[PDB]
Amino acid sequence: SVLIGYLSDYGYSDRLSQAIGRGLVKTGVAVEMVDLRAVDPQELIEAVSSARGIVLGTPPSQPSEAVATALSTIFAAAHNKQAIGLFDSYGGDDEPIDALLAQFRNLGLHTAFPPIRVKDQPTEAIYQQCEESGTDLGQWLTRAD
Repeated sequence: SVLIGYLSDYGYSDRLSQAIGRGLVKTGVAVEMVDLRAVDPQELIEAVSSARGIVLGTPPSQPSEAVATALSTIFAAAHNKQAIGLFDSYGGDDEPIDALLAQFRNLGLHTAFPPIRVKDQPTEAIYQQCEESGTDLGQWLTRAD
């Protein structure tokens, strides 16, 4: 399955993450959504290790205690047999896509789709790209089985 993690009400995370999620479920992949601001670390761990793919919205530079712990827990559990889909949440002071991408590739992950770079208010175009990215990731998984 694919785990989609993001911050509730941070930038356009809910909306971009939902658009990617919509693309993903249409292909028949089971999507597991998690709110980094409040999810339980213990389950997050199991959720990540069994995930065939991980989709993460960019988290702000100075993340809080819960989300830094959540973030660290994903990195700690992510491994080399899975894909990473990154999308810019367009929040306030958030971590650059490139930085996260480096971390994941070093753990041995490949990209689930091209990073979704949003540098302005997400338009319908951007949401279509999120949906298409979810669809593509889904079909890539539906075929690798």
